[PDB]
Amino acid sequence: SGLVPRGSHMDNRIKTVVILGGGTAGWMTAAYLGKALQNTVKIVVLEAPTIPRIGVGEATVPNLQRAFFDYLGIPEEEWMRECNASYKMAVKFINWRTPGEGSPDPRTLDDGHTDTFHHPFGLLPSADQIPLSHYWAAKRLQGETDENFDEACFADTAIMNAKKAPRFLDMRRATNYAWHFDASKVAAFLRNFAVTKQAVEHVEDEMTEVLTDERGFITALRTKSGRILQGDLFVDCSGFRGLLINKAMEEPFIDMSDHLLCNSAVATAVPHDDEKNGVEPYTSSIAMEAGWTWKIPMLGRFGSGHVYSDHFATQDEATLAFSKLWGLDPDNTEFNHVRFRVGRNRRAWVRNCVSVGLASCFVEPLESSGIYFIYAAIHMLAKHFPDKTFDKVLVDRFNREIEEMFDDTRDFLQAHYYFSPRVDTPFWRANKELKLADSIKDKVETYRAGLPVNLPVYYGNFEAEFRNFWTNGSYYCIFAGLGLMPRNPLPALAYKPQSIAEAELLFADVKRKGDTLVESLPSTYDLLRQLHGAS
Amino acid sequence: DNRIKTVVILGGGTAGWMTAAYLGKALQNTVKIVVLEAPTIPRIGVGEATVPNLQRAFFDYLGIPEEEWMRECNASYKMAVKFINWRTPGEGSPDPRTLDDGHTDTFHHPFGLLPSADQIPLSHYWAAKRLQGETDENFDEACFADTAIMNAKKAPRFLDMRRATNYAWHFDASKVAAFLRNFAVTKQAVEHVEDEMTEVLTDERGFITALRTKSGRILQGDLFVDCSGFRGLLINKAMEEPFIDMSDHLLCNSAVATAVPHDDEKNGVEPYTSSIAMEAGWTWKIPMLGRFGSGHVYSDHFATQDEATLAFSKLWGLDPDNTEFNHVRFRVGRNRRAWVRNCVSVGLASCFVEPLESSGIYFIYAAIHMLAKHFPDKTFDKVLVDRFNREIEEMFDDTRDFLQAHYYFSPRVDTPFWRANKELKLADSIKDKVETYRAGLPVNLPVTGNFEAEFRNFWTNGSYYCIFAGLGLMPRNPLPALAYKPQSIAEAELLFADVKRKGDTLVESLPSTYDLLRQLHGAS
Ligand SMILES: Cc1cc2nc3c(=O)[nH]c(=O)nc-3n(C[C@H](O)[C@H](O)[C@H](O)COP(=O)(O)OP(=O)(O)OC[C@H]3O[C@@H](n4cnc5c(N)ncnc54)[C@H](O)[C@@H]3O)c2cc1C
Ligand SMILES: Nc1ncnc2c1ncn2[C@@H]1O[C@H](COP(=O)(O)O)[C@@H](O)[C@H]1O
Repeated sequence: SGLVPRGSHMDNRIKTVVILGGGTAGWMTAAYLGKALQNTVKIVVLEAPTIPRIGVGEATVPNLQRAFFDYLGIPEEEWMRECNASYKMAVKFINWRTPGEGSPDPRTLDDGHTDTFHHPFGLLPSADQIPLSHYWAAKRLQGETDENFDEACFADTAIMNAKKAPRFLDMRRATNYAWHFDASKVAAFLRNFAVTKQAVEHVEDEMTEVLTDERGFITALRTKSGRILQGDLFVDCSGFRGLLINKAMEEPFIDMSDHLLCNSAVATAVPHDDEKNGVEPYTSSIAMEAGWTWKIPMLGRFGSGHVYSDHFATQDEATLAFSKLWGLDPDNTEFNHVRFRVGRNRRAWVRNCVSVGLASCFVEPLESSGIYFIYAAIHMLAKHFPDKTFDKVLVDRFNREIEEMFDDTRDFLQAHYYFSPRVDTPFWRANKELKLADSIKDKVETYRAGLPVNLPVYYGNFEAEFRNFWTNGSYYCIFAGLGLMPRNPLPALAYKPQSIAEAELLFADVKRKGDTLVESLPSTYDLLRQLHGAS
Repeated sequence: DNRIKTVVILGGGTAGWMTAAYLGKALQNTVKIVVLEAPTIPRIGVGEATVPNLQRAFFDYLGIPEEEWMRECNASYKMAVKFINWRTPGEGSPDPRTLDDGHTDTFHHPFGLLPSADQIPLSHYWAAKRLQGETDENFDEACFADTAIMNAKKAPRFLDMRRATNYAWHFDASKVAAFLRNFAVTKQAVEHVEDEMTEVLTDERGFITALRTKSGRILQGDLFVDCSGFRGLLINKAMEEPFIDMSDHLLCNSAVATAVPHDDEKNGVEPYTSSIAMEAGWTWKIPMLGRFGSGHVYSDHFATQDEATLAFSKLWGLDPDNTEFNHVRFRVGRNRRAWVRNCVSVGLASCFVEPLESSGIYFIYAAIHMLAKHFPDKTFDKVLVDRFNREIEEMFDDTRDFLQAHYYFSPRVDTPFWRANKELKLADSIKDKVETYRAGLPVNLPVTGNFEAEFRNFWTNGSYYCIFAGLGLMPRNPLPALAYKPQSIAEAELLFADVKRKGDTLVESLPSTYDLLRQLHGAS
């Protein structure tokens, strides 16, 4: 019945981790595992210079510093300075409610206001344990305000309208934000960090064969040059082709193109006159006839790309509309054309093969969840990091975290499409026939009764976030943005005169703060120039 | 105006007056609240224990400072449940038996937060050493300063009333009910009707419209809260909502209880609830100034009332016939639905488990919190009702499963009761958590209001380690990540030394619980 200590070592650890791929997923994995495993494991990154990375992935969500760069011990300003980073206070939705061609300029709604709505990262304040969203919704439904949700509930909206920064020049925080950054530069930065600070071995070669033992565990990757890179654990960061998880380990990908329709992008970088126009401290999502277009500003240039369904537009149609949007020469612009899959691996980790980044789960880039899926998956791999016994429970629990995180974001993205009121194109009409997951259906039913959807709540904190990342405030942004309202106000508010009065002060606070900050904050342009030392 | 105009609460006691006080506060004089409570004078001296969120989730909403309510119900401090003789055979004793290693058969379930190193809780660094042969120390002693404090009977606050540790409360239930009744009536304009309900009036849609009283008064209402206790006069009897008997999860179904005068001068006051294993259940000890509440919780399938009574008496050396005993037969389980139509059940009327981890009051204020969140209008939106019910089910089943683990993993085989616990099917949720635990992974890492979210997964990693590791269930192997983390292991060694030192530092400088209570209660 007594505890029996396990033998005097006998070392049963993983000795070598091989990472296939040198995109952001590859080098993020290499940097983080390098930090996590304290020089007890050899880490090798195998990447083919000859096979281009996806060349996109430039907007983020606000937990990137807390969940990833903080673990590496890299302060915010330091990495920002190496990847021409900028500030993202929101995704701003343009022309999602009105029909017609793609235009960067908002059309006019029937109410006279521009067809824009923001999804900011600011926390919503509460009165009497009820978020400001609900007091707004009550007023809107009771015919007591005409005001838009984003305008009433976040000072951030005013700040973004004026293109001011989320920090003062003394670098005091004015609001919550996430980042824009140059994806190529981030990767190079993390590669240099991994190689020079975390002892990672960088092999520049192309995998041509995955070698397995009799039990079907990977033992090595054979390369075109004739190398055999032996390893105990393999991380598939090969991108969409999923060379280890899908091809060698034969793990099915779960196609969820019945949930979300976009599957293609045409992308480019657009030089930009920041002196003239300033810099928008937000990502724009510009609705198109057969999808949408991102705009991701940084100093000197904006990343842009038209995400579309190739069932509803050809590459040429897409490229034409994308080119017209910015006045690009279609014969003279350098376009990156990509096909993406939508869904997840049945299991993200099988045998000794862990998928991370585009080789694992993906939804379209509309709320910038790709990089988030990488560092969340990496965090979870470190937490469930195996030895050579590969305990099936570690594997299972990792897989369950990936599933939950994926499902949580998929729900949120489904909300963007299924409640669009556009019916002008086959694409917008097909988004009203989506296969809706039970869990988003349940959330909509909760929202429609006037109740909060996932009220908000430190590593225990940020990691729990992965299972329920998109909170009440974000759901209000998108539902209320698109025009979906509760059937009626939250009934409890009808009994709470004092609480309603309290929220009136919160509403007045949003106005006052917005006004103060628009006056006092620097332009995004001026703050970037200070930060990056271009002045 | 489709709002609720009148809420009628059937029953007083803690459930009724907690509901009245909180809804009084929540509804801002926009609703008439009535409590219908049978005179039933003879309220005794019933010790009850709680969990740490009582102040933040309940009294803070009412605007009542901790010390104010404590001074009105002879409250004391609970830093843990201490489990005595849960691992060794024989008759009850207040004194712990010796395990084979020479340690007392004691283990604590404190409310302290476990520190972490490198995003890994201390529990896991302890488990690794324990499994690897490198420490003989018990989890509670290694990982909580609180254990040293409780062993010395020191208080969770300094005399200046600054905090040393997390804690919950002991209190006299009758007195808290009186305090709350006075608050509800005098400050929140609740009406106290002292009468017996004789009839529940319902319409053809099965909605309650009024309660008729013995005096002849008809109490019309729009929403009815059933705080009538185990009889569930509204939810079960009038609405015919079925009760789900969960005696296939937990065997205890009865209690015999008394209040025991205590010599605080001689013995000090323990800042914890004791859970003292018996042949056919367990006995609680809930100290307050001058007396401890005590109750033998038992299965009447394994002991008769008389047998339990005698064993209870023997435990404390009481004269059976010269002792005032309260006997109760419990209902263990929950309603199929807590809220049906315009009837919301709260307290024993809704759900119940034995007080092994002090769940009773928690289920009340969680339900109240959720009713005010989901508070309806006269349309009774079925979504509001459904979401309430979901919260209740999940909160209840979660606690029921935590409790089942206390019994399922006891190594005792000495009596039919202790063998019978291991013949029950282990709940699915605990099967899952045990599997997670046995791989060396954390179980429900803590998140720190959405102290609201606390209700859905209330018991966190520290609490599962306390019960599993306390009873002798260990992980199969250390967390594998630890073998790759020499620097983190070194960091955790500093944390273990930190715990030992807090223990010594605090034990030296804290007041006795007795001395702190005498100051708090203004004894002279
Ligand atoms: C259009 C689009 C827009 C997106 N926008 C965003 C956004 O705004 N925000 C966000 O957070 N995420 C976004 N994402 C997701 C994001 O791009 C990715 O998560 C991120 O770039 C990581 O990609 P990856 O490293 O998994 O794959 P890739 O960049 O495809 O890299 C794969 C690597 O595998 C290597 N490889 C392949 N085969 C071999 C072989 N045989 N031998 C050796 N090496 C090999 C390749 O050479 C390459 O180095 C977007 C995705 C798409 C498609
Ligand atoms: N028929 C009744 N009329 C009024 N109050 C009642 C009735 N039955 C029980 N109660 C009350 O419900 C509360 C809880 O009851 P119990 O838990 O059975 O002591 C007490 O305040 C009882 O007096």
